[PDB]
Amino acid sequence: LKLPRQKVELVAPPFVHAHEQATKQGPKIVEFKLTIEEKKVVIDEKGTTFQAMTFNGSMPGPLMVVHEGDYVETTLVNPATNTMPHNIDFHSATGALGGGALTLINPGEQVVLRWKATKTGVFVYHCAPGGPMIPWHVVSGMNGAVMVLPRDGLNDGKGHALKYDKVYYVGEQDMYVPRDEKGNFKSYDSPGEAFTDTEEMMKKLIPSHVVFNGKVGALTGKNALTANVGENVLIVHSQANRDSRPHLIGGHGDYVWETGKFGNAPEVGLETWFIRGGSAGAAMYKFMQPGIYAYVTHNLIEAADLGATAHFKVEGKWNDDLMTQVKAPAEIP
Amino acid sequence: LKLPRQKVELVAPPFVHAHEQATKQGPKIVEFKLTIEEKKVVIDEKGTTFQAMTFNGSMPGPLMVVHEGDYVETTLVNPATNTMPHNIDFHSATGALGGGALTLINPGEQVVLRWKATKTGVFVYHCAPGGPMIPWHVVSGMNGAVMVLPRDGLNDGKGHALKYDKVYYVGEQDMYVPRDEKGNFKSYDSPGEAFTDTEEMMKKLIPSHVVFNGKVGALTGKNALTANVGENVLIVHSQANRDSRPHLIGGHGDYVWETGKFGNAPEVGLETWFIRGGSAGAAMYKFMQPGIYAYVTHNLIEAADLGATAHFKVEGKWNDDLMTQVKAPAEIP
Amino acid sequence: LKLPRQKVELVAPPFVHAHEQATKQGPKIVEFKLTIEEKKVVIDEKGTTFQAMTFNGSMPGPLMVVHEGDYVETTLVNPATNTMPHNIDFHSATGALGGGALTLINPGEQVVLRWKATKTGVFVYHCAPGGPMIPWHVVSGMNGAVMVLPRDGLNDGKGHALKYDKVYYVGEQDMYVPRDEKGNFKSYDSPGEAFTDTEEMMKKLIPSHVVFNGKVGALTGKNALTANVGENVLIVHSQANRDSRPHLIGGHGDYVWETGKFGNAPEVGLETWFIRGGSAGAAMYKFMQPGIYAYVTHNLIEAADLGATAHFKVEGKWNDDLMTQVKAPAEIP
Ligand SMILES: OC[C@H]1O[C@](O)(CO)[C@@H](O)[C@@H]1O
Ligand SMILES: OC[C@H]1O[C@](O)(CO)[C@@H](O)[C@@H]1O
Ligand SMILES: OC[C@H]1O[C@](O)(CO)[C@@H](O)[C@@H]1O
Ligand SMILES: [Cu+2]
Ligand SMILES: [Cu+2]
Ligand SMILES: [Cu+2]
Ligand SMILES: [Cu+2]
Ligand SMILES: [Cu+2]
Ligand SMILES: [Cu+2]
Repeated sequence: LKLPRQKVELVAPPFVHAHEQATKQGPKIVEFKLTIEEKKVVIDEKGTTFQAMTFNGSMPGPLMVVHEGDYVETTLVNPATNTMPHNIDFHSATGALGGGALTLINPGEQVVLRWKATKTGVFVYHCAPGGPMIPWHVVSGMNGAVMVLPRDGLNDGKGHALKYDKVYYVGEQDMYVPRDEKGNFKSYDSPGEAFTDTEEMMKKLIPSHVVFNGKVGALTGKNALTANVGENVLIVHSQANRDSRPHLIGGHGDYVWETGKFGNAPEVGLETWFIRGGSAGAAMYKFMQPGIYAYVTHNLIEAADLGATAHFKVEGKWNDDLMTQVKAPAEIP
Repeated sequence: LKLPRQKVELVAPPFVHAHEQATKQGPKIVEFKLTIEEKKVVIDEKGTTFQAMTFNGSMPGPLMVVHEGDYVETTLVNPATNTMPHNIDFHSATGALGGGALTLINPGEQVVLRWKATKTGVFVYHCAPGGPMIPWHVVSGMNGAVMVLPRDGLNDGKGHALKYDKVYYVGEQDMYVPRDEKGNFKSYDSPGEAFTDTEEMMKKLIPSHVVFNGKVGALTGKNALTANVGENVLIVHSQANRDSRPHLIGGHGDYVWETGKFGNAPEVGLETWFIRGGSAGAAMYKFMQPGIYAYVTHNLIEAADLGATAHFKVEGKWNDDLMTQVKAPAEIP
Repeated sequence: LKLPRQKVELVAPPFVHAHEQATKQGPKIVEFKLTIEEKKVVIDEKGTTFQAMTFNGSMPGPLMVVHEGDYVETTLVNPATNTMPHNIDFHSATGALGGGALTLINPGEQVVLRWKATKTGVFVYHCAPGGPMIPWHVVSGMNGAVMVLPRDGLNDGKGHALKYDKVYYVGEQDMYVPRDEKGNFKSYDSPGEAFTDTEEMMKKLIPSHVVFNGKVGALTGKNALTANVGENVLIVHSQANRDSRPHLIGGHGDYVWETGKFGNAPEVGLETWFIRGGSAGAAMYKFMQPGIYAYVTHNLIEAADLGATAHFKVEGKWNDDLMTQVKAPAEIP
């Protein structure tokens, strides 16, 4: 394959490596490296720990961005410091179980897979070693997403360009942390040691935690997402194992691809959209009002109580036409 | 804001206050009042009780209907006879967490919020005080919906008007009533007293009851929904916290906006549609056959066993072309 | 009704009786017979048993295929060897609870129902005797699907014919098998004897098993689905009670009707789609690569651990342009 090669420096979520939307480039081989890391992490503000398994150290794995007709060449590395075999499956790719059947690597090995980006949209990628290990590796954190843009950029299905000013990637993770008899979350010395209890819980289908970017509160405070009034923000949302229903509290989805695929026109003016487990979707919104927004899954129990809330802090001028407090709280006459 | 003012007399669900579909009116300030009521109610035919919190005394809160570009001015009242702070968040509105950040009122207070109806469709509204109180107030009943109609009324996305002969609002409520050791549902003296047990159950994500209009069997018997053969009925369905899959048993969704937003064309000829938790959707059907219909969520366990069944009683002439019993039950030859 | 009559020989899933896509035939009365069978079956590779209730002996019931405007005349037979009353409800039909209100038959009886196929798409049919029996009969296996094709065959919504080379019907079944105190699955002597424990479990909303074609591994091994590179395969997927999220691992949904209704254009290029509980949907894919594929629900816990995995074995030539292993696993430099 005699095409130009381009390296990408991946960046940790929720940020997204620099890329063009519309491009004059033709097909290239776009080179990415993912290095697997198994590690024990803290997942909530109480100090609960979790045996995570990750691409590039993060949950989710980083967003990869290419254009239709590019070839995506990934070097997947499984250092000898890990304990388990791993692989990678791209929902964007055609053949060999998405790549999984060509990428199984033991600790100490690496592999190089190339796939042609023939389908546009946002797509999940995840580890899938085989059998019961498939769900376990995924719900341990081994999932991310790839975006395959049209070469002319995004459009509204009516002939008009949609151009985003910035993009964020929100990866949602269902986590299954068992409890002891008295009701405290358990801690484990290794992923292998966590497996039996964790699988028992998994099969009951109810997560203990549902988080964005790997942790309760990850996308809040210093790490809130940001925008200004007038900016059009693309929010890519993935969930590799379990459904979600994103909602921007105080905003909308102006243009939404909930099934995540750019060969389809977006829907307009949504309140809440739906990410099928095993997929990525995307929503664009032009901010109109300053202040704090919450970005949630709109099962509010999961949002407020299990971890699945992000914030935006938005700068700009308040628009009293759109909303105003006519009378502040006062005693009832 | 120098626009005409129009008061609306809200009516309890499943009915909907009188309104125009297509209108020659221009933008107005449309005035609504919602008075919060915390109250213990009965939710099933066994006499199980429930610590409800409501807008205007009902579950769901009443449907508000306006047109695109109207300004919706709501007086939210929290009488001193209530125990908790409350607010209101409109998914139809832009800014301040949908209004929640401008409407927090203690018992004995009221507040007046105005928002411009810039997005068409059906939308959830709900209380959202902050933090863990958000899901608790919602699943205690503090949710309803608003419909923002195009000024030209509804259309099919192909240039033709859809006009409904009547509209009903079905609000679905997931309820979390704990049980005692021997397995009976518990009763509580106050919402505050119900909170700890109720939150514990909430986080396990499985409701004890899933009801329409606040109670098992609410929309049956004397209170069945009604229609005649030839009538086009709009059914607005909301679920502020948890997914649902509406289905009209013996009918269809002729025109369905499952994501609920009129800037999108409806889908046609559905059997079952999907209401994302945190949203409202809408379906229109022209009745063709008389008799009883059931309107359900098509998780039939929730429909038949947890409470989520309504009936329609339809008058008119049976159509043997559409369906006929060729041979009544008989012994097998 | 003076139309020609045509008998169909039904075939067991996942196969589909022979039919035309586009046809020059006009409306006919298409005759089907379904014979109910209650039977104890094995549902997993451990030998767990299950009190099934079936149409024609299979889970799912067989796929019925007709064209728009046909009249579907079904003889439903409930032999005296069964223990319970049964009926049939077609989501494709108009009136009488889909037919259920006209087809209730005791053991030893049969009934003949005709309905006009006025809505195109794939649709669930299921038993629905009344009250709590409704979910129980459905989740015991009493559900299948019917496909109502346009007379001109399928199209892409842009004026082009879609023609499938073969069709498979994947019926997904949520099953609720209780466990004893020590944690083993229970066995029962009759459906009636299984009812109390099974209903208790049902109302908690978590299945023990989620299977395709009635059993873990049913659509694997000798019974894997098959295709060749270049073949366009239609996959009809139904779920009468509970949501699913189909995904073809290593492939896509080239054209997908997730809500299942052919009056709507398909979506294109999906990774994962969504079958609402109480519905059928359909996806077409043209295979591009040989080898094994897994067809799953993409809650991977349900796929890998609860039973919901099928395989395709695909013959043909590997396409190194679409995907290639650039470097096989090797030691990290
Ligand atoms: O935005 C994508 C959509 O836009 C169009 O190109 C033009 O309407 C469609 O063919 C496609 O589905
Ligand atoms: O019904 C709403 C839909 O109808 C149209 O106005 C005409 O096709 C579209 O632009 C819109 O999405
Ligand atoms: O494929 C079905 C779709 O195709 C059309 O006939 C042509 O665009 C539409 O009217 C219909 O919704
Ligand atoms: Cu792995
Ligand atoms: Cu996958
Ligand atoms: Cu409240
Ligand atoms: Cu909300
Ligand atoms: Cu039955
Ligand atoms: Cu049904």
